[PDB]
Amino acid sequence: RSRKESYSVYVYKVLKQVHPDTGISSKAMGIMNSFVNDIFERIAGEASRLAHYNKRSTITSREIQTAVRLLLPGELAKHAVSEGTKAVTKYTSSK
Amino acid sequence: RSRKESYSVYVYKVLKQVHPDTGISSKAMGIMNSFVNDIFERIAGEASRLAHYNKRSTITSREIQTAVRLLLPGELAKHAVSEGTKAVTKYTSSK
Amino acid sequence: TNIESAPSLAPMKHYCDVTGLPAPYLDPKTRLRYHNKEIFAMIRNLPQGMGEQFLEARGAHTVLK
Amino acid sequence: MLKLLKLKYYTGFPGKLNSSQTEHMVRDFCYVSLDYDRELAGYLDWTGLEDRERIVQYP
Amino acid sequence: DNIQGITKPAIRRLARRGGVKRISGLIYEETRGVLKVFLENVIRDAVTYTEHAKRKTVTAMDVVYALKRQGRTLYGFGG
Amino acid sequence: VLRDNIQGITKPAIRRLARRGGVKRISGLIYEETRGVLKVFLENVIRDAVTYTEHAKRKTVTAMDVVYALKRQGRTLYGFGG
Amino acid sequence: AKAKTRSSRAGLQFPVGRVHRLLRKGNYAERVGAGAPVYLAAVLEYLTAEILELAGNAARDNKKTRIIPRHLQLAIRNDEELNKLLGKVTIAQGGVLPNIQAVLLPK
Amino acid sequence: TRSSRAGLQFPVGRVHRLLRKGNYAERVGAGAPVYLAAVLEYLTAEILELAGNAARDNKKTRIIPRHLQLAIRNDEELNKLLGKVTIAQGGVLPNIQAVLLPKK
Amino acid sequence: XXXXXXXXDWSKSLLHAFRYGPRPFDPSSQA
Amino acid sequence: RYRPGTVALREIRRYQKSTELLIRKLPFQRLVREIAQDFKTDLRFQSSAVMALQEASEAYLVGLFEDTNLCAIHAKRVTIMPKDIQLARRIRGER
Amino acid sequence: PHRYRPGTVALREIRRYQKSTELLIRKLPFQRLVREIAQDFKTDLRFQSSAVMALQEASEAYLVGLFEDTNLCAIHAKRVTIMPKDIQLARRIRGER
DNA sequence: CTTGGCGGTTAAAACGCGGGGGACAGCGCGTACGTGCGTTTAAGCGGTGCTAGAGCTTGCTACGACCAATTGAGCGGCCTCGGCACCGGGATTCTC
DNA sequence: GAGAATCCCGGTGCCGAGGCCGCTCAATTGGTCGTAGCAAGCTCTAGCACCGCTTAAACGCACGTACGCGCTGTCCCCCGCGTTTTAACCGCCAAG
Repeated sequence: RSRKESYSVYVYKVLKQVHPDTGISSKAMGIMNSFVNDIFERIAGEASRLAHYNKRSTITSREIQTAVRLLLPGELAKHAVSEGTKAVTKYTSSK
Repeated sequence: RSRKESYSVYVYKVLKQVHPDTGISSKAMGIMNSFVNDIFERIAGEASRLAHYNKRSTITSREIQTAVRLLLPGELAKHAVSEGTKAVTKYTSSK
Repeated sequence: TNIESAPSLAPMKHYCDVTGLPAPYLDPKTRLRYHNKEIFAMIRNLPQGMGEQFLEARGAHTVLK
Repeated sequence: MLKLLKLKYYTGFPGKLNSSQTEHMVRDFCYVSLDYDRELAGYLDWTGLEDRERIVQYP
Repeated sequence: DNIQGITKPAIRRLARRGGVKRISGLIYEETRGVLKVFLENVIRDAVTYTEHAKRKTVTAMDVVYALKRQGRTLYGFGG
Repeated sequence: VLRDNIQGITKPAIRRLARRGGVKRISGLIYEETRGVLKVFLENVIRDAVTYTEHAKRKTVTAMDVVYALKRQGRTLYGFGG
Repeated sequence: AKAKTRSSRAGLQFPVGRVHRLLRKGNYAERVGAGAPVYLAAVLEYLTAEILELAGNAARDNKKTRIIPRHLQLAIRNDEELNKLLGKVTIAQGGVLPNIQAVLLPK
Repeated sequence: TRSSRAGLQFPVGRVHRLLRKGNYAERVGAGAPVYLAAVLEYLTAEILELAGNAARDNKKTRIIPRHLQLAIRNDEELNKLLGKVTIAQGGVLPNIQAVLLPKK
Repeated sequence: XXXXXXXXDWSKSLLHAFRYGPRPFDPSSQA
Repeated sequence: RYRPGTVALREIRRYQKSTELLIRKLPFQRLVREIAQDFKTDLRFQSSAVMALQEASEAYLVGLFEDTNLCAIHAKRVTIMPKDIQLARRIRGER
Repeated sequence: PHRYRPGTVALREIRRYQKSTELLIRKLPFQRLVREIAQDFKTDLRFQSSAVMALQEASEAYLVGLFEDTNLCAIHAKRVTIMPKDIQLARRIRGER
């Protein structure tokens, strides 16, 4: 059958978290999926270029953070770095 | 020192091929180098995305050719493609 | 040997870490003890890269790895 | 003391902040207060700050 | 001669969505030309992607890639 | 921290830029506007440049940082590297 | 040995392991750190939330309980930062912002 | 060398090494660096040719960046290729609008 | 406020007293 | 009869609220195939591909019409003329 | 005496500065400006000379590219003098604000 | 290799003023485009048979990473020199 | 026809372009082998063709008024230029 992966269930969970009583259309679902894919490619690309610029062969959380600081503008970037730091800290603690 | 390399000598050779009695300054040489590097990264990048889009893990001369067809506009592409197909032929005539 | 240092278990009086005045409440965004609204203003408009240095001076910075 | 003078003067202080000069500041400008929580909270009041404050030049 | 398929009131409607009150007569032919060039480039790149994939059917992903490489990313069709 | 410096971009300099741009007559309110635009531009570039410098844990902004900033901003610059 | 997901340990919803796999097999670097997938997943999940929130607001405004592309477009084109983020992005079936110039208004 | 076997001046080996690193793909084709170096050599040849002619018009023998700018901007294809590219010490092409010419 | 005052800064904030003291601000002098 | 300008504004308000495609489907398809028949013989098109092409096309045209309208208003006129389109394209860096 | 008609020596300035290739903005105050702007991101920065030169090249290129579109926006409105609204329109169509 | 700082220069930046070319508000001849109704083209509809060809699977096999031996291509570095910036008398060509 | 102000031409001081050389490390030569890629084979989704039909929509056209466009007088604001004020530029040794 060749299963094709997607970010559907995840953006659905997020939707239920922020708006428990709202729905989502299939078109908008695909749009959100393409959105997350695009940003993923952007941040990962910029992180890759960052690693290559400093003669490093490993993309750590630092490269990701700098990439987010370069891509996302202003307060969006601030909250992004905030959530990222919280997540990586909570992951570091809870083994 | 670390032996910082470039495309200096090659640009100089091609320059003396197309124009025997014509020189080049340092700044212009650096600009030509930056040009070569830029086109390299662009073609190789587009070729990488090409290979990735078709679930193929190899950048052959085909991906490079398609990348040139996508990047270089008009005749610049045509001629380039020819100059490629020529080179890769001669390489297969002495290997 | 060299393991005779002992920690504590007691309520600590938490002071400010921008100034030295006694401060009763912290923040969600930057987690800084602060005295009043002037120090809150200077906390919420400080340039980036220093809101972590205050926790570095107090300790438990937890820099990335 | 070096860390708190680095974070107090926040916008950039034009001067070399060595560790040893902060040590000589601590040697002659610090004293353990007797009752700390009362001395501290009314320390930065305007009335009488001119005699609590200790000031240091630079060349 | 399918460029005349894009009719005058269609271009008018597009101008309305663009926020245009009054439209000149020489606008329509210009619009047909611009659309023709745009489609030329995009479809050229798309067919290039198609031929690289050794396919005789240009897919939607080919269009998405073509638009993405021209600096006009399109959401809602994959990628 | 010095004083102003936005006025360092003097009037005849902006006039020169307009001359190279092919401008015959310049308004009076052009200069301040140009100073603003240049300020925003330089801010956007230097921000990313300093970001690249910080990620490399360096205290000196190199030319390559500027080149990378310009390239990722969409204005590739030849004659410095990259 | 009672396995648990890396997303649960990081307190996120977006798949950390999947992101890690994509980074590894995405030709980005030879090696990838352990903080990179959780950080990236966190940023993606945050951005997702910020759009879905405003989209839910725009959906509520049109008396509809299902977010459609139009609501996404209205959400992005009003948020200046989100708009700058998706400036070269065309949202399908999203239309445009209702904006009429003052000169075209009736006398 | 592979450059000599392909009749190219640009280094096939160096291009192959650069394609090996940089994280473009897992494995790299054997004819790929030849083709790529060939394209680079062609483009280099064209620009250096046009800039050589531009240097000839300015009664110079050493090509300055100005000549490179003149060569690139006088070619619609090369200009399109380098649309978002700024050439250092290149200046602008001489262009004065018709309505700016003196009248009355 | 001028009409009210006719009809009728740094000295308020504590951060100037914390960094600089009860004297007025630094005019960016040498000493 | 309304005064000449009211119906126009009503149409602007009408189509700025809608999101469905404006150009007819079949003529656009015929145009797509006519333009495509000069690159590859006997081309087959996915429906989603044509729909994507039309979405991007109409989006591009509307975006251009906004800038064109701005050029028209900048010259103290309420009528878009070819000069405005050419200026917009010129500043955008397409002409 | 010796006067010149307004718009003659300006046109000669256009032809002269379009022929030249040297930088136009004064080096030292521009460098001071750059160092002034950079102090809001990282304290006590050091700069390579090539970095400042790169910033100046990019800035002058950006501005001289913007002044062309501005001039076109001025001519489009049946004028010969550039105005703030022309810069605003240029940067608007350019996609900056 | 970036930064500080003499002090010494002088071209460049500021200030000011006469005034002439241009932005800009007002007006009017005129035509190109809007609005509305009748005629007419064909998009949209769906019905569905035909089958191209995308998609997947298994098998065979030729491609390229990979370790190793090893030599010259290419980078750092030194030096004579000629393109070219500089320089000043005078040809001469736009301008008013 | 006066008056600068570009261009032209012969002369000269200067430094960066170009060629040589020591030599390091990366490109080449050569063989195993896991395996990605070619490729024939095969299921079936999906694209293509099309018969007639209600009708929305494109098209055609007449009437007319808001509007593009040329013309124009007047306030005014940059332009040009001499003088005056100011700091960019330069040499350059030196701390770090």
